[PDB]
Amino acid sequence: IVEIAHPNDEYSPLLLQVKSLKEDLQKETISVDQTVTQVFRLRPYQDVYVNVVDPKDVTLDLVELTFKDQYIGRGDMWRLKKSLVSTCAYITQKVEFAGIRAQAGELWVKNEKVMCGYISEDTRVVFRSTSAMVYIFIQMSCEMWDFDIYGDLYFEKAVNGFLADLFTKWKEKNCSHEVTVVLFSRTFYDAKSVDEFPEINRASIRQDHKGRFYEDFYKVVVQNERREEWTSLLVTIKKLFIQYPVLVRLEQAEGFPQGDNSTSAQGNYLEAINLSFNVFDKHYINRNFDRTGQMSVVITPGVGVFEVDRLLMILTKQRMIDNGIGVDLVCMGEQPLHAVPLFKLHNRGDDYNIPHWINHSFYTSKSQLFCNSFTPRIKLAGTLSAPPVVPGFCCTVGVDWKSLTTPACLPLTTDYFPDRQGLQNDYTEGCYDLLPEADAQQVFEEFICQRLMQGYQIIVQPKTQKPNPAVPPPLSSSPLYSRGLVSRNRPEEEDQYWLSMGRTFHKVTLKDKMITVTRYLPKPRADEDEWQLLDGFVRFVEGLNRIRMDSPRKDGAFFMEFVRSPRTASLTSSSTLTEILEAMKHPSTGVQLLSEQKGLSPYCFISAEVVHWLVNHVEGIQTQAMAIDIMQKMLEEQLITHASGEAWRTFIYGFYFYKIVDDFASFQRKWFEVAFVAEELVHSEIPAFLLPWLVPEQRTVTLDVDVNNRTDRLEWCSCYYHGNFSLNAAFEIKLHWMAVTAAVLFEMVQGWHRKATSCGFLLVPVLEGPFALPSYLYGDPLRAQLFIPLNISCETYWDRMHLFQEAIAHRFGFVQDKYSASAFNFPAENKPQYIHVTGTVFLQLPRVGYNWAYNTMLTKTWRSSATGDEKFADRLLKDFTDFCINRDNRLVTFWTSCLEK
Amino acid sequence: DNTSPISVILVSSGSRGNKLLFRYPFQRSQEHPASQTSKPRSRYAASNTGDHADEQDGDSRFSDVILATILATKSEMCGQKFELKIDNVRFVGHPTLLQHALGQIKREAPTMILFNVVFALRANADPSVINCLHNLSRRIATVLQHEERRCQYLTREAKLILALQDEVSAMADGNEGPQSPFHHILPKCKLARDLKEAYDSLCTSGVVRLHINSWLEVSFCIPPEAIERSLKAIRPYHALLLLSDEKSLLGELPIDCSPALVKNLQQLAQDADLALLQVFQLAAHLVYWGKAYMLSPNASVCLYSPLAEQFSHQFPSHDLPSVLAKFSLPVSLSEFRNPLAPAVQETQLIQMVVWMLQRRLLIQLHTYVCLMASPSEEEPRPREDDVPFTARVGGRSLSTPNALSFGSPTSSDDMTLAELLPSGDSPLNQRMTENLLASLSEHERAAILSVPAAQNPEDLRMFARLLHYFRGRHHLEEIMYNENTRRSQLLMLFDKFRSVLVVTTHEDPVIAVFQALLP
Amino acid sequence: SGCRIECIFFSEFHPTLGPKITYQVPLFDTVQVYIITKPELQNKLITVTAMEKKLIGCPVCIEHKKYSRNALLFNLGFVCDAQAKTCALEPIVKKLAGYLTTLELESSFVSMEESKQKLVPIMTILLEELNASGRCTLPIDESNTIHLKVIEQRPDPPVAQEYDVPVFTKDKEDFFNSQWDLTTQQILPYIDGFRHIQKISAEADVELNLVRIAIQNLLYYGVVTLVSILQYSNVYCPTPKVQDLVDDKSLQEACLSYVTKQGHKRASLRDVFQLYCSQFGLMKNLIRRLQKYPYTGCHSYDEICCKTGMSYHELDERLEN
Repeated sequence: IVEIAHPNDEYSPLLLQVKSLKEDLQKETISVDQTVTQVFRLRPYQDVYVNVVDPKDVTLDLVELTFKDQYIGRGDMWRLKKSLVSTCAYITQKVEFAGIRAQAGELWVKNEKVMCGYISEDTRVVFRSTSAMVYIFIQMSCEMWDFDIYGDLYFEKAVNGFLADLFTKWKEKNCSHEVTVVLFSRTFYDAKSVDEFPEINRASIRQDHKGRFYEDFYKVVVQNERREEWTSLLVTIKKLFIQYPVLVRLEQAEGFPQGDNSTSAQGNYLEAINLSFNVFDKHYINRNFDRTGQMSVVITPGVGVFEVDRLLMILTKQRMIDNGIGVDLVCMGEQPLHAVPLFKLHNRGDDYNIPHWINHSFYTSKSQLFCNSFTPRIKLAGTLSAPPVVPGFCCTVGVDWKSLTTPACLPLTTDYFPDRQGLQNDYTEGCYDLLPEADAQQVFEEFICQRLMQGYQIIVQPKTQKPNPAVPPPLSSSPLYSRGLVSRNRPEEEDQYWLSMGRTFHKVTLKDKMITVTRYLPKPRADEDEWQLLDGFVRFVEGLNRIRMDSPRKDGAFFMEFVRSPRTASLTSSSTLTEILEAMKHPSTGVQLLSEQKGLSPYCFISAEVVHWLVNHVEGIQTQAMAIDIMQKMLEEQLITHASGEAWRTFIYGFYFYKIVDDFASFQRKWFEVAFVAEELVHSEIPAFLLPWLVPEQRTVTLDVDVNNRTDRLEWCSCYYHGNFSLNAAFEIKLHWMAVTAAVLFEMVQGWHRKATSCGFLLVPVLEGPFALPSYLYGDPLRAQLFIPLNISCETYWDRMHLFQEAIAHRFGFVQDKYSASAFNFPAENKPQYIHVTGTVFLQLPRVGYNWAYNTMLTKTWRSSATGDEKFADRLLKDFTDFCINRDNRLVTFWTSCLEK
Repeated sequence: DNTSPISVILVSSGSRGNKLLFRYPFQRSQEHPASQTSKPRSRYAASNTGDHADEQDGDSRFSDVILATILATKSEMCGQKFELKIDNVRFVGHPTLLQHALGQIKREAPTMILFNVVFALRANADPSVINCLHNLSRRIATVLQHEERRCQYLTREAKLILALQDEVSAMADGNEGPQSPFHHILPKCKLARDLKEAYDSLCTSGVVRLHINSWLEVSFCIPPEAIERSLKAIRPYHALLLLSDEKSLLGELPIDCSPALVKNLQQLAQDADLALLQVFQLAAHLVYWGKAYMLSPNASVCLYSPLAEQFSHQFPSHDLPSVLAKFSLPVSLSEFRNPLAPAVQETQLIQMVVWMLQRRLLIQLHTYVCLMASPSEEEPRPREDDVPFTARVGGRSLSTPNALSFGSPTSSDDMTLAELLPSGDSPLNQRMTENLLASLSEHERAAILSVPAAQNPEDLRMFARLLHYFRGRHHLEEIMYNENTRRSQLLMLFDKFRSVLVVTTHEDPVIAVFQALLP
Repeated sequence: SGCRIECIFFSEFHPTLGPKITYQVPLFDTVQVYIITKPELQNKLITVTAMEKKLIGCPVCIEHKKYSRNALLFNLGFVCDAQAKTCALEPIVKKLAGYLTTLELESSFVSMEESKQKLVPIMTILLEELNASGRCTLPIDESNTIHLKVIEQRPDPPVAQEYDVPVFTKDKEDFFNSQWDLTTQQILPYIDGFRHIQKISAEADVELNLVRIAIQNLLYYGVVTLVSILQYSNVYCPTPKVQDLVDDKSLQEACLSYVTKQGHKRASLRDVFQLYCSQFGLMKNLIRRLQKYPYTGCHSYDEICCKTGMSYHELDERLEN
């Protein structure tokens, strides 16, 4: 509680710390040893008789910090603040709470930036990531091909200058991001020709007679990948800019074309921000373990003027108030003399509109000559009406680099007033008394009952991305399409919304909604923790608060004996019907039976080990009948109605009890991930890059996920594990949660992988995008669906050709890269989908061939001599195209090695 | 800005063998700053036998510029050197040498050098400024046989650059006869903006170099009746002293020039005014008109043929001196040249005849300003009373905006507020009285020479501001300021508006003004 | 034309087989030129433009350096004649330096002589096409289409006041209506309306410093300022004429042939000159309107332009008053 500071005379810095209750000075210390190697060197002993004790009723109103290579939630930020209420703050401090980490920075007090200070309970906090997800779009208009001030082209100005500067600043500040780079434009008169029907929209003014047919072209470069040492993307973008206008012009409709519209003639800007929102809204479907922040940079060579319909503008407003992602910049220079982010209402004196939700910035190159004109020129051969565009003070706006190199997470605790009385109509409260019962999950009933997570009131998403036609210009996604009509229907009218909940012991919360601002009210576990967690998963979605030689862990034992089942793969007088004496005197020798003790399981012995023993001593396939003879008296499980247990390679996890538990519906924003288990062989993985060149379905386990002794909460995840046999097929675990801390589940999966590699076989998280378009519950607007035709060139034959498709599949198995039938878990399993071994490649098997796509969920770890190295995936692509199209003699030898038998 | 941030000298390969910087630290002829001190080779340096500088200020890169121009300066051939390097720097240096093997086409030791004195600016000079710096460095580097380390003449010109923005002129300005303007317009670029060599080569008509300078001398090593007829009215004998001081001796001029230099007080006041800020007037004719006693037929000829071809034969072909000969030939010469100056020069009784016949026949008059004589020269047409006077360019202090009674903005009779005979255009003594009333004696000429900064306000209006700011219609406003001179409320009603120079207005204050005027 | 070029050259401080080597496209810069400019072409100050004088004119030069193993340092040069303007070539040279620099940094281009030999018709095409139309759109590699354009660089503008009257010298219909800035589209229907606090609050509805800097950029391209047309004289009238009162004075002062006080004699002295060298328009109250309020073809261009093609009259009233 006592507070020390310690510079000397004449110094420039000031250093202050705290410890407990100096009043008589006799017992003290330097509190930190390595604050020497943090800040400033002198010898760290107890006594210099320099150090002044201070009252310090002087605060620090805004503090900041950054994260690196880590995922959290803002509820964890809330408990960071709650353990961070009354403590010190020096610059460049690494700090840890509850297993998770932080690195301090950017702490201001009212005019000045203060290096060392103290924070208690009334400051404010800003959390930023240098481990975020950035989507940068590049608009291309009729003015990218134009010269400008100082003598340059807008393309190399924009790309070369801005992207080179931003990538050098990223390399300096040493961040990490998941980038998408989308090049885009529009064309006009793409009217009518077959196979190119589904791609045409119609620009339409409601009185002045202009309606024409247009289309927007996309092309992605590098899709979703983190990698060090960027800026080769600049070279690829230069090459694509050279080959770009023929890639626009000599395609779909060779009538009269007109590509690359102006920004003020027409424009697909706000639609591209809308699809960035229609990617980020379904961020909860394949959650990352290391990435938090979200950032949408749109580069235009335009001016700041766009014209757009009012409907999707209002739609993007009501979607952008949810989460703040969008940032615009203009690589034109020449900031013009009006309110520069603006929109002409392309409606259905012209009607003017300004956005306030968008951070504009303007580029300028490195050359210094004075009278930079604010005008173009071209020679020809031959009932409010209160805003105009001018009267605002649009003087000088820079780049705002700090809002570009460190993306900030959402505001937590902001300012608005309550809804006291009067006109406010709808009210709902919920009181929740639980019971002494421990034979955890009961919080989910009030969780589903209170809001249903914006349940019947909705957030409005009428953007139906139904079609995507693509072209075989290069391997990534090149769709060129129409984005579907806005299925707009307007929600609630003339009504507010207010809720309240209560535990009549001590806890009340109040909840206003057109935006979700909360008013908490405070007065075997303690009820304030449950209250805080209830506030936490009210926050999770949208949360604005108001201000003034074994180891018997459950899954691991079954996992390690499941490892043991292929680790060894690659008596008295017999036939006597008694068999009782062996049935309890297995342990005479060193027979592995866990017959000592565990909770919920006093007498431990699993039947696969029994099959090991009496295939070492009795025969093999007569085993099940005598096992029924054993099972007619003794038991391991609860109640049978089955075979004699289950004989070989069959899967039972923990939680013996389920009979004599509540569920998660699919429309309340479930966090879920998918992991797969695959079999590897490394002695072919080295020639893969080396010189050789060419009974229900689910079962649900609510696991308490901790290796610690916390005594803080309860924290569980619902695994849905699918498997039955796994000879050499894949083995999947669905991971669902809407619950407590993320990074502990991450380190549990980290322990699962690190136990999977050595002593066993391999585990990889898989993106749950199956080969599926947008306008789905799953799906992405950036998945290429890479078709590969199976050329041939020679009853019930369709099953037969499906079989020989499987035969060439597992033969491509046999060469370097084996296969597994991913018989996924939501029912009826439409088409056969195959995961390849330990790599990033997926196939489905439906005119001519079959389709192919990637995994992006590898992320430079999950690594042995097997995985990673994207050029390996490119090698498998070229290898299957060479093995696929009847090349020189390879399918010839395939026909001979098939028809030999 | 016509400045010069850097003047500099350097060393790499001076043409000598001893007593200099080659082997010891830097040391040269009659100077020893040895053991690598703060390196005096650049401009900002207080100089004695011992000298110290500062090395701090160039707004940009510094020592790469220095240690690159050490060899970027030097060459083998001689002449000019202009070097526009990057975005905002131009180097201007035109050096030479003098090395000779005892042929002589003083000296103490063979202290010979490929010397590199050079001074610069940044990218936005003027062409005559460029050529003046050219001939300036040329007169700097003539021979310089004051063979020392003396850089104080370099600093003398450096302080001449930073202190002064318009360098050389005269207090003694002279005349204009009949030929001196186009006589001036023949060379127009010879040496150093110099009326001294101008008058000398005009008068004595022989190119002699009693070497004329700014302040410091450098080295390579008749009573006329036309002129005194043009200067019996104004100032002859200082010019005769100048004739003596450029035909006899040199090096003693400005200490001999400036010591030698109702009605009479206003006369010397207005002549000091014309010596500073006042302009002249003249007139001429034209014989040109073309459409579909001697009125019509010659004009018809002029419509079909230029006159000097046809009609110039008939005046000697029929032997006719008369009024019609005076119609022919001096009208022809004045149309050839077009001031009224030949019409007052070439006179026997032609003085009262040229304007008489000019208003008689229908050749068109025009009145205008003196023929091309810029204020980069001395004067036109020495002073007589037969001619009018105005002023055009000179900046001036304020009369109306800061609430004064004798209001004088800029309108017709521009400062709009034998008994004063000679000039029909009164704004001369309008401007002079509006400077100061003519009863003050020292303050009169002191204000004539202290309208630089003009009693310390400075200009913000030239009468368009009034109608610009408020609802002032022009004839309504002359209804005001032809009688605003008599009570403070009549000026105060439109000049009270500092209560809307608290501004907060952003459109116009006119509504509060016309409300708050009257009672 | 903006500027006149005649020769382009390449040079390099190459290792010991040849110390200072050159390629040339033609003037013929001989032994003397390269001796007299050879110290210029090696410096630690790099990526910087420098131009020097010489007998034939001015060479312009820029350098850069790479491949520190057996160090690489070379130089583009661009030589013209001096006694003209010759100051619109400099970012083009710096941009070509950037082109060659990025080409070497991502292709490893000039590590062999054959690339430098391929680089010679590039010089021929550029040396012709700069003089052709001052623009070059030439694909030299699969990753570089060089784009070049010459800017005339119209010189520095004056300061615009707000008591001023502007006149667009050219006509309005010579431009796309769709191609201006929007403030200029909000003012350009009203430009020939005379004074400025009238025009802003009468049709522009804009801010004062905004329209002042916008019209200053217009003066930087194509408009000329002058002073207002408040009727000073009245007795200028009684010589007969054809329609030379409202338009004539704006035109004549845009042709800059008066003093500012047009007074009550200047106009008639010029009027009789134009007359022989060839009811009411409400002659009182154009000035009560001076605040914000909530032949048969028009002849002010014909005879003055038919003069203005010549210069004797431009002498005769460019020494005007």
